[PDB]
Amino acid sequence: ETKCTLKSFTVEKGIYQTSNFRVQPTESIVRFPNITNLCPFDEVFNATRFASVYAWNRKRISNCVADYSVLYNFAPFFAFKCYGVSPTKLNDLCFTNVYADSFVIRGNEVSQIAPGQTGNIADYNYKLPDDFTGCVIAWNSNKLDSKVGGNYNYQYRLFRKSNLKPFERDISTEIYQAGNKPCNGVAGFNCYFPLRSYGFRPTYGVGHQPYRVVVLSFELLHAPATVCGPKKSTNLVKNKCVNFNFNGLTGTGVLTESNKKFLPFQQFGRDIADTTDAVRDPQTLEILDITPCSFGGVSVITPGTNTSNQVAVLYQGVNCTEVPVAIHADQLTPTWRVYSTGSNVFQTRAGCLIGAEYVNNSYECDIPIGAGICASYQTQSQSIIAYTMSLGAENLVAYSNNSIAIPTNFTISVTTEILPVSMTKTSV
Amino acid sequence: DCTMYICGDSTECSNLLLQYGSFCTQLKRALTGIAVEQDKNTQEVFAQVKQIYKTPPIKYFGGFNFSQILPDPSKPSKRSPIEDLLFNKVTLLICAQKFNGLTVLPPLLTDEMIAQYTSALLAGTITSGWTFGAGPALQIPFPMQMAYRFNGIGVTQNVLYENQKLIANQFNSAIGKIQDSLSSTPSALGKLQDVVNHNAQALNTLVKQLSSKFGAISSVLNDILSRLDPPEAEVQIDRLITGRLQSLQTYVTQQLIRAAEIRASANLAATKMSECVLGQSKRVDFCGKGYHLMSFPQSAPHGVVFLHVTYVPAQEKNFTTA
Amino acid sequence: SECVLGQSKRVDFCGKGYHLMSFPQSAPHGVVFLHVTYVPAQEKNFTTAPAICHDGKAHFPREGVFVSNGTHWFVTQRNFYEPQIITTDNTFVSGNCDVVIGIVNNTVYDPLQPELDSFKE
Amino acid sequence: DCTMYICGDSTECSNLLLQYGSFCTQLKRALTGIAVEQDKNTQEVFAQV
Ligand SMILES: *[C@@H]1O[C@H](CO)[C@@H](O[C@@H]2O[C@H](CO)[C@@H](O)[C@H](O)[C@H]2NC(C)=O)[C@H](O)[C@H]1NC(C)=O
Ligand SMILES: *[C@@H]1O[C@H](CO)[C@@H](O[C@@H]2O[C@H](CO)[C@@H](O)[C@H](O)[C@H]2NC(C)=O)[C@H](O)[C@H]1NC(C)=O
Ligand SMILES: *[C@@H]1O[C@H](CO)[C@@H](O[C@@H]2O[C@H](CO)[C@@H](O)[C@H](O)[C@H]2NC(C)=O)[C@H](O)[C@H]1NC(C)=O
Ligand SMILES: *[C@@H]1O[C@H](CO)[C@@H](O[C@@H]2O[C@H](CO)[C@@H](O)[C@H](O)[C@H]2NC(C)=O)[C@H](O)[C@H]1NC(C)=O
Ligand SMILES: *[C@@H]1O[C@H](CO)[C@@H](O[C@@H]2O[C@H](CO)[C@@H](O)[C@H](O)[C@H]2NC(C)=O)[C@H](O)[C@H]1NC(C)=O
Ligand SMILES: *[C@@H]1O[C@H](CO)[C@@H](O[C@@H]2O[C@H](CO)[C@@H](O)[C@H](O)[C@H]2NC(C)=O)[C@H](O)[C@H]1NC(C)=O
Ligand SMILES: *[C@@H]1O[C@H](CO)[C@@H](O)[C@H](O)[C@H]1NC(C)=O
Ligand SMILES: *[C@@H]1O[C@H](CO)[C@@H](O)[C@H](O)[C@H]1NC(C)=O
Ligand SMILES: *[C@@H]1O[C@H](CO)[C@@H](O)[C@H](O)[C@H]1NC(C)=O
Ligand SMILES: *[C@@H]1O[C@H](CO)[C@@H](O)[C@H](O)[C@H]1NC(C)=O
Ligand SMILES: *[C@@H]1O[C@H](CO)[C@@H](O)[C@H](O)[C@H]1NC(C)=O
Ligand SMILES: *[C@@H]1O[C@H](CO)[C@@H](O)[C@H](O)[C@H]1NC(C)=O
Repeated sequence: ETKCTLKSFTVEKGIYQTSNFRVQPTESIVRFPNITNLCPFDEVFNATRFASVYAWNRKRISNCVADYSVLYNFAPFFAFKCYGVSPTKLNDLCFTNVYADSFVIRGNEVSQIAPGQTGNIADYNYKLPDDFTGCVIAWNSNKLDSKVGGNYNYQYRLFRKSNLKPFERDISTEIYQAGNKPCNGVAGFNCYFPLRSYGFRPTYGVGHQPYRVVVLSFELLHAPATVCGPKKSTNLVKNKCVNFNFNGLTGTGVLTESNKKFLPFQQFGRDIADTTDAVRDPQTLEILDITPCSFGGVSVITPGTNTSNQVAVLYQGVNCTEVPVAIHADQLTPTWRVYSTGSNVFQTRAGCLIGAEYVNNSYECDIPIGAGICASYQTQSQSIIAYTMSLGAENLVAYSNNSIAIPTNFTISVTTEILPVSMTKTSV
Repeated sequence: DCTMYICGDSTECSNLLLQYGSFCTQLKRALTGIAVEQDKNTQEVFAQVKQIYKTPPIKYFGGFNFSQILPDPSKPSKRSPIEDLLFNKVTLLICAQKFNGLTVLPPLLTDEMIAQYTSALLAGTITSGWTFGAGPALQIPFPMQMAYRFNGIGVTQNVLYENQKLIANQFNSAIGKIQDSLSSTPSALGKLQDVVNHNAQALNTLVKQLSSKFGAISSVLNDILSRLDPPEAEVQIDRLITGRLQSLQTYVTQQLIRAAEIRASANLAATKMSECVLGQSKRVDFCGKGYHLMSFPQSAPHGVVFLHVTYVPAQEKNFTTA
Repeated sequence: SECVLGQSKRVDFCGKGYHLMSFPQSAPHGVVFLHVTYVPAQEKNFTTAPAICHDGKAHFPREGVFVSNGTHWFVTQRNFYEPQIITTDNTFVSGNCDVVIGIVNNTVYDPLQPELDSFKE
Repeated sequence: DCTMYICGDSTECSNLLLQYGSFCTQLKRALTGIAVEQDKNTQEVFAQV
């Protein structure tokens, strides 16, 4: 691994950093709320006569299973533009609540039901918010929304004072003041009737062919989930690194009971950096701390590959009563796990050291591990030994109030010193 | 760490990051270089003595009082009262948030291994003078060393021998006052606190910046991956990858500049320790204010403290000259 | 500028020990200094006293230090062993003989007195 | 200044910039540090008497 890291076939004496280790989770637990009954979306979808734009209906659905691949049979269409969610993934997500609605318009403005779309057909009739997330469906409804004599049940508004607020419906019918003449009379010049009606005939082609629009609009919030799909619940495990799913909140780690005084309305726990800390069980009323699985870094202390072939491993910043567990049956993030707990395991403030024997001795530091611990390759035939660094040779000076020491001979010596002065010039 | 920070242990995120190339290898190399440099910095300031010297059991220095600075064996750690005050004055949930890859490695030279160096330097500089800077240490009585030090600044040596008691009293009183001077004001140890605050604040702002959106759907990898299909999920997470890479690059650049700043102060401290401590300095206003006499080193969290002993004239009388 | 074109009094700047000389050499993208320095060696320890009292007047050394092998008293330089007889041009007088701690008795030889007493008679 | 440079006193530009996070806080901090340093520089060269 070190040879791969350095992109070379030869390495020199020193300590190198290679990669990280992480105890992968063993099993998974999935807990959902206990949803009862099925809400039929088919009868919700269709109406005997689709309401006009100036007065559109809406239904709010909750407390039922969320199956969404069944609607392909109860409504003909061509697009199924589910922008927010992948259609096949709806069987698992848990939602707060959902809205369903439908209304009939002309085909010239099918793309006008979208965030940021302006114009009289959307500004004064129906405009989406800029952060819409749903499954808009548009169908060319000529077989069921037209008559040879001209179907006249369809209505919209064209004149009004100012733009309407998002998802607001106005059903009043009052003569708009579109001139200097005071519009108090029933009708006349400069007094226009706000409600213009469509005229639909089979002679009309595309564009003017009437269309029907069906909208399912989700809304997601960190609130008690009431809608979720058909997924089976599972049981609970504790104190072991596992995958967990809670109400649609995927995660991985260890779960342990904690003395968190959550108030009844408070549900989640959070801390700095938007990291989830505690979760509330969808079935029982219990609060538990969540802690990420143990991880760390691995370093390789080796002498020169010229000299020998043995190495020693150092796991940084982990108590190595859990490293043998980290050496599991094809579970540890590093592929190699041969070392495991093959004796000569030493504990150090920096981390845990495998492959070297502690010696009650003191030399000069050669390969520095840290916290005053340094290793070397030597005999005791040849092995790796780790020891506490030695500052130097202890000395005692016979200080006294009437003593002096004077030299009687000298020595000339010559030393060397090297200093860089410049670097290679370049141009790009 | 490269991956564990940018990618929340995902699988497709790692493969998408491999496309960008070897950006994070330079980040992993620069931090290692900085760590090696900061381990080497403390090896020059302190490790300048050949051997660990020791003081004699009987402590009497011409009437001078060094009890405030010499190590006291009563404490578990051989640290002088001044060092004990300095350690308490500097103040070293926040660490639990560093589960995203951030780590702090321990220094190579532990604290008592530094206290032993400081004690050795004090013993050498109060027993043998400056002779142990160049060759083997040679014993010499302390008042004679003081006579040499006065002779070094143009004052004849009879001045000391006729005024031993007064100088001893002044030295003792000065040390006594300087012991309280640090504790009186709280802003004496400001640079060291600035160092620790800058490091902590940089780490905190990195961790907080981790949770931004950078114009994406959401700030959590798991939600976006389980929320959309891959062909749009990758488009959504590309912006997150770019933002986090930019944040890491900014962090490492700032750390490089700060390390370059610190190295100059380390070199200056090494020069002062070589010149002021192991000898007498003729440079003006270098080793304290006034004519320089002696110096004493002490250790503090991530730093060194010098006590400069200097000589200053006083009462003046004016005469006629030719 | 400092080590080569002169002598440096800074401690441990131009090499380890008392500085004598330097020589420069060139290397690819750098320079190499050869520092020639001075280091003491064999040590001998003696007894010392800060002052000498002859006639109630202290005698302090001019430049050096007092020393004694056990019987006589000599004055020698600090960095080398070279004893000399304590004459009147090695010492200077300052004060009386009661305000100093550690003073010891001895006789300071006066080169003028016997020379000008033998001739004048 | 953060906003006045990137955003020409607009309103939507400010809201779009808030989503990026706290990039310009460090820019406002570093320049202040430099200004304090350059004010302190002249206090050592001259103010020695
Ligand atoms: C490494 O883990 C072991 C096992 O938990 C620790 O040993 C126990 O540590 C707790 C507190 O950490 C003590 O209360 C127990 O008395 C310890 N038991 C034994 C048998 O030692 C050990 O302390 C951990 N390592 C470090 C450095 O804390
Ligand atoms: C000072 O030391 C030097 C060597 O360090 C001594 O020179 C040696 O003298 C002996 C006796 O003549 C020779 O055998 C050696 O070969 C000399 N060494 C060298 C390097 O030349 C010198 O004698 C010493 N000084 C005194 C006064 O003894
Ligand atoms: C020289 O020798 C020692 C050096 O420390 C000192 O003797 C001590 O003097 C103090 C106070 O004068 C006494 O309390 C100790 O009991 C002495 N130590 C002994 C007697 O072992 C002093 O500086 C000098 N001693 C004399 C006798 O002049
Ligand atoms: C050197 O200074 C120390 C510090 O003041 C002296 O120790 C003090 O002695 C007095 C009187 O016995 C006590 O009240 C203090 O509590 C002591 N302080 C400490 C820190 O122990 C010491 O006596 C002085 N040395 C001499 C020779 O006078
Ligand atoms: C201390 O130094 C004196 C210096 O005079 C030594 O005395 C001389 O010793 C030599 C050795 O035989 C004699 O030839 C001289 O005549 C002596 N000088 C005088 C004036 O009598 C003395 O021997 C030395 N003592 C020790 C222990 O080294
Ligand atoms: C030699 O030194 C001793 C003590 O260091 C001197 O002895 C004292 O000298 C004073 C003044 O002359 C007398 O009042 C004392 O009575 C002396 N005490 C003793 C025990 O002798 C002495 O004067 C010095 N000089 C000589 C020539 O001995
Ligand atoms: C669902 O089943 C659990 C399992 O015992 C039960 O406790 C709960 O009352 C049921 N109903 C709801 C709404 O959770
Ligand atoms: C239209 O809605 C009505 C309402 O009950 C329903 O009976 C009818 O089957 C629907 N027709 C469809 C979905 O084609
Ligand atoms: C390996 O070491 C031997 C002895 O130290 C040396 O002769 C040889 O050149 C080295 N090999 C390489 C490839 O450097
Ligand atoms: C080393 O020291 C430890 C504890 O101090 C002791 O248990 C062990 O026997 C010693 N071994 C040797 C070879 O000194
Ligand atoms: C000393 O200075 C003062 C003014 O500071 C002056 O009055 C006095 O005459 C001076 N001394 C002599 C001896 O001139
Ligand atoms: C010189 O020092 C030694 C111990 O290092 C001591 O035994 C000896 O007595 C000293 N010399 C003299 C003349 O006292």
